[PDB]
Amino acid sequence: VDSAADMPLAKMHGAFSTNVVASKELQQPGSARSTRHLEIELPKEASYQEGDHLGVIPRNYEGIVNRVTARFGLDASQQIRLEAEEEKLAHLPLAKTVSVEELLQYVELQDPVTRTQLRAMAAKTVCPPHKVELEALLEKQAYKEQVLAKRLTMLELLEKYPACEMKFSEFIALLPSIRPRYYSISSSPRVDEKQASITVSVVSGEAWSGYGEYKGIASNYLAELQEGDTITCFISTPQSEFTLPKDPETPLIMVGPGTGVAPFRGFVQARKQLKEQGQSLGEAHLYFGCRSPHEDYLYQEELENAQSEGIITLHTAFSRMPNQPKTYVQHVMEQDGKKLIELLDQGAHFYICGDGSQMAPAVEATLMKSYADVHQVSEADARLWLQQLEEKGRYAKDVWAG
Amino acid sequence: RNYEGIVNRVTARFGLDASQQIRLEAEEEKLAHLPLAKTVSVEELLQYVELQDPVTR
Amino acid sequence: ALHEATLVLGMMLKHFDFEDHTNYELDIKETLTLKPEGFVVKAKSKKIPLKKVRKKAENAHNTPLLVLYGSNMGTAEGTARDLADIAMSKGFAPQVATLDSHAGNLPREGAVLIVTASYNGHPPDNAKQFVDWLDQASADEVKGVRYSVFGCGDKNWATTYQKVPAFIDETLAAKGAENIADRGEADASDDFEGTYEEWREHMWSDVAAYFNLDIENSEDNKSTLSLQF
Amino acid sequence: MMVDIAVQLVQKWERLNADEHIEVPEDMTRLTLDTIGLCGFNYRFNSFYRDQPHPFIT
Amino acid sequence: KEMPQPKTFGELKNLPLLNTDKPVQALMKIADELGEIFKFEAPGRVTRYLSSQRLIKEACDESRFDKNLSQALKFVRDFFGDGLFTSWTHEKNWKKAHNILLPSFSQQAMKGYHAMMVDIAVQLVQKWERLNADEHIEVPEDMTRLTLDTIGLCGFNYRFNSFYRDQPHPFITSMVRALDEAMNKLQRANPDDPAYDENKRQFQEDIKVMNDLVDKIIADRKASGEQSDDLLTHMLNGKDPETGEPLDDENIRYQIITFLIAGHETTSGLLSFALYFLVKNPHVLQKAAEEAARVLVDPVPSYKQVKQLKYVGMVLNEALRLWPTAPAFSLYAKEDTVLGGEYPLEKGDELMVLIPQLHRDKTIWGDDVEEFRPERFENPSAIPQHAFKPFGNGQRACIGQQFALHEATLVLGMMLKHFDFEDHTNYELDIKETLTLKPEGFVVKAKSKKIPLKKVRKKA
Ligand SMILES: Cc1cc2nc3c(=O)[nH]c(=O)nc-3n(C[C@H](O)[C@H](O)[C@H](O)COP(=O)(O)OP(=O)(O)OC[C@H]3O[C@@H](n4cnc5c(N)ncnc54)[C@H](O)[C@@H]3O)c2cc1C
Ligand code: HEM
Ligand SMILES: Cc1cc2nc3c(=O)[nH]c(=O)nc-3n(C[C@H](O)[C@H](O)[C@H](O)COP(=O)(O)O)c2cc1C
Ligand SMILES: COc1ccc2nc(SCc3ncc(C)c(OC)c3C)[nH]c2c1
Ligand SMILES: COc1ccc2nc(SCc3ncc(C)c(OC)c3C)[nH]c2c1
Repeated sequence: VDSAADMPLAKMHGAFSTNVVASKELQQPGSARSTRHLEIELPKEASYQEGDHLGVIPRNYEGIVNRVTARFGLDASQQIRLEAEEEKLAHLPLAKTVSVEELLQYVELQDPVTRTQLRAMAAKTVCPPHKVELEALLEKQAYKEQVLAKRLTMLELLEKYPACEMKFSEFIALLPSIRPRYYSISSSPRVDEKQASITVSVVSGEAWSGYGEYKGIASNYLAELQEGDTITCFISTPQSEFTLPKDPETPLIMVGPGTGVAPFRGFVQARKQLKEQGQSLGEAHLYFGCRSPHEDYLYQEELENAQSEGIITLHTAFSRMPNQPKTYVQHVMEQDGKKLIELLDQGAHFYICGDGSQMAPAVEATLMKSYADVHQVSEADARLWLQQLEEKGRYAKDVWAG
Repeated sequence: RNYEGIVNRVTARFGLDASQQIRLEAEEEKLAHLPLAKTVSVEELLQYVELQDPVTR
Repeated sequence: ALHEATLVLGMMLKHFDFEDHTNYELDIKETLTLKPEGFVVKAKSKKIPLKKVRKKAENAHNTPLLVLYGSNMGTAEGTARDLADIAMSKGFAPQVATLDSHAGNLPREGAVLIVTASYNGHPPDNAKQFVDWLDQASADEVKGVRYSVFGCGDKNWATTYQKVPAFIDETLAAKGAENIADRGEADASDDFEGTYEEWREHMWSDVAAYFNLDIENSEDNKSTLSLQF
Repeated sequence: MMVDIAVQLVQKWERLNADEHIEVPEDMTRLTLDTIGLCGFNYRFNSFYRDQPHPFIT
Repeated sequence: KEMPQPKTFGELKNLPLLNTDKPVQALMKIADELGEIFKFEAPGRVTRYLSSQRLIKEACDESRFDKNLSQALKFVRDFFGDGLFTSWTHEKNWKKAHNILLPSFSQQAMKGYHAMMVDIAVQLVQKWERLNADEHIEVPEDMTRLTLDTIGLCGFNYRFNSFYRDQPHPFITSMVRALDEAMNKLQRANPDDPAYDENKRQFQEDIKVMNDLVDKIIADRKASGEQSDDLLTHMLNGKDPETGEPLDDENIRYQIITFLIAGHETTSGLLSFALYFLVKNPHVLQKAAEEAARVLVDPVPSYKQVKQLKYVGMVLNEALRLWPTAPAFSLYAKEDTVLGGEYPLEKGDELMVLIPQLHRDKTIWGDDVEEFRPERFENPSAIPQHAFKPFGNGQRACIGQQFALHEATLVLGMMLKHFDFEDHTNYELDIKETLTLKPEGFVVKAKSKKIPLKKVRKKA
């Protein structure tokens, strides 16, 4: 009954199949951007904790599947059968008949083009100047600057070179296996053990490669799901613990702008239940940042309510409010340095979630500088202080480049 | 092949989607020459059988 | 009797070739019942076919690949010698030795694969001279030396995970690196052959394109794909 | 159950080394006694685990 | 300090302490009595038995001590020659063979032995599946069938076909006789008394049976269209990167005998002790059986699946802790030196590491050292250096360690997946010594789990 393609990748992650119970937009009408909230049901066998991740096995969207079948002149529904004899991280159903469109849900279609991929294309190219160009891309410098820097794909090069005689079955076999995407669970199991939420910023823009419009695979897959759709996922627990202190009076500082708020929504929901069970709660500061309350102030109502019930103290920073300076969380943190550092001196835990490439480092630098200024010590002493804080388990990161 | 009209009458009667993948099993022989122990959509299962023979006892 | 005999003889005939190697002369033993006595044969399996791992390998012949190890219990040393064995298959002229025996004598030509463990944050006994030479001594710059580093570690060692390979890798670079292939790590506590495999395949290619890659080991992966129906 | 014993005979022979030989009626008796023992009586003489004939055969 | 010494017998000194069928167990009792170090003297000979990790960590310093041939090993060189096991570290043939044969135990080599290990393991599971109701299993006997066949097949493409034999294979009979004799020799005051003329004669005839089999393996291979990319391929074909030389014919023959014996006997012992401890520790058995079922989901185990059997691994290392099946190794002082700040040694002085006592050092392991608790090995990193040495030390450590463990883990995993075990005789541990250690008389019954089969149909 009822069974879906068991995917190797789904088996490797213990991903089970399950239903979407809610799916909705979090940004405001007329925002140029999208952030999604999805609620997912979990089977009896699965369970989770605050700071756990949802592993999502995504599907490739229609647009990009059609670009491939168009390039090869194939019908989506055309049944075919592969074979090699050779191993295959590309985790393809070999010696089975399977349509083109379903084969195309096993592979990554927009990873940068690899050197093996480029050689394969060069070898099937009967356009001499076009072969010279593909080979040019193999050189160390060109490969870094034109392939890796712009995320130029095999697919975009096949579209650029319609007389490259590569064939579908060689294409499919040269591609990497489809990878899971991780999302920070944004709910607490203390509210419903068998239901989990995620908070998904939708990747979208002009392709850095120059070939039209770019859409991030999992994020746009997730964005298009609706109540009653199924989804293949698993629970993943990160090596770096990202949980609330054992004692609910231990003070917390949380920094989580944008989708970085995600895991802190779980923290907030946990504290709220602990209160409802008579536990007393200490201070908890949430530094949240976004463009505008007219645009991307995710979970505003919930977070304002939480604050009203004494579950958190909320500090916002807005980058794009007319007639205000551009403000980021680290600017607010810096105003609050004295207080934040006293809290850490009394045993606070500090947490950062969200963007790991620019926001996290700048937040870290501001924390260390607040320390240095408050305790009149050097930057080296401030760095050692932070190192010790992390080694005590009191300085945790759930950040990503994505 | 069985035509769309008659395939839809079956999926409608059972409340099923054409594309719903499923897997059968028995242990017992089967002139009905069904792919058993394989996952296969409803609509394709329905191309293996006669849908308008008189009802048997 | 007939079902059994038919089944058995059928299987024997499917699975083997038979030889009457003694040119056996029928001698019929009587025990009221009858049976051949002394009848012997040899049976050559048809492996219903199996013969099948041998490489047309000619080895190590022919850019210079020096592989150095830092090892106390041989994990890193066997990995090193394995690499030198696959290099020979890829036409290189590989050389295997400990790390702290080429201390200062890094090859100014070809490439040098460096395979090493860590012990509580420290180099193995046969690698200490190398690292010390590397740490303080920097004067005798490491320019020209095109290398790559593979790390043997255990996640069970908290704060020291892969500290020596990391040290060597990044130190080698803050001294003039021709890092042709990004470092690789092995966690003994999980999937050491996965990572070792990832780093390796990526590795040969990095050095391939860079120059190499041509003294055996079909440039052709000679790997097929399937694409059947 | 016949297949069980027949697979035991094929395996013994698959597992001989080069130039080893097969004592035919001896091995056929291992197989036939075991086959009636197992099929008839759910009893295992285990004749392929013995280097001499089974005592019952002697 | 002056070191303790056990009871003496006039001019024979301690020699008669070895006039026993269980001399390692006797030595262990002496250690419990005398402590971390004792002197053992015979006419013309002295050695010092070490039992504490405190001293043994110093003995394991390769800059101060090298592998010695104990008396035991000197007697076994009579057939092991200058093979890897009985060669001195400074003999040219040691490093050459080490370098030539280490690649046979690489990860790729191990992967390539897997299929053949499975072949023999399936033969053992089948024998047991095919026993009748109430029949029993002679454990060390069957473990020897499996381990000898596994090294024969994986190492040499040679089939001993031990599961087609009702008695032990002839090679095993002469091996055991030869080891027994070497062991009995240890106590002999006058080894050239003509009373031992027959002993020597039986010894040579057993050496002959073992060498006749070696000759066959060599002949098969010369016939072997051979890629048989295995240990024998490396023996006949590999060159040492240092000297540039391959092994000569004489040494290869010693290697073959060495690997046939070292390559199975102690693995047989380990599996036997591991099954022993499981049946005596039903909660540990169940926890190991749970892992086997969970992990080994396919009809035959994969290589990656065997590597997944963590608890089974823990079980085996705990069996090796209590009863390391090669229970002693010997070292000599490379220069004058002081052990433990209290025991002066002169250059050439001999030490014996009494591995089962090391493995019972309460300062390392805690007070409960006699309990069988695989959980001790949950993080092997935690164990101090030189505390757990069932595979010897340094560059002279066991070459086949990974092979033995992979085989044992595979086999024990399969046994635990496929059967329930019963200690139906309530077996009392009795440890047979042949230099190596193994349970004697250990029997169990195995009830198949038909991994489930019992079928319906009707006789209605
Ligand atoms: C531990 C962890 C937790 C995470 N938690 C969250 C979370 O809670 N919520 C969340 O939204 N994400 C989270 N992420 C990121 C998330 O897993 C996905 O990486 C993200 O959704 C993008 O994947 P995707 O498949 O949609 O896009 P992909 O198809 O994988 O594309 C991603 C790549 O495209 C690049 N790219 C972006 N724009 C362009 C462009 N215009 N042209 C070309 N390339 C471009 C990106 O830089 C990135 O390299 C987390 C990641 C990690 C590692
Ligand atoms: C549990 C099983 C094993 C145990 C407990 C064991 C134990 C040992 C010990 C203690 C030594 C060092 C001896 C000394 O210092 O005198 C040793 C060496 C040796 N072992 Fe093992 N061993 C086992 C399995 C094997 C296997 C399977 C092989 C072959 C595949 C093998 C081959 C050898 C060899 C050849 C040496 C000598 C190595 C050298 O000095 O170069 N062992 N073994
Ligand atoms: C005493 C000891 C200390 C170790 N310390 C570390 C360490 O600091 N960092 C690490 O990554 N692994 C550590 N390891 C794991 C080893 O590096 C791992 O076993 C390595 O694979 C052993 O390689 P080798 O046999 O070549 O010496 C340690 C292992 C031991 C036994
Ligand atoms: C001179 O008298 C003789 C001699 C030989 C004989 N051989 C036979 S054949 C007799 C016979 N038949 C069938 C079966 C199944 C059987 O079971 C072992 C036996 C003994 N009768 C003889 C009579
Ligand atoms: C008193 O002298 C003794 C007694 C027993 C002993 N047992 C040993 S254990 C020696 C040993 N180790 C490892 C292997 C692989 C091996 O191969 C069969 C042997 C014989 N040495 C001893 C010395």
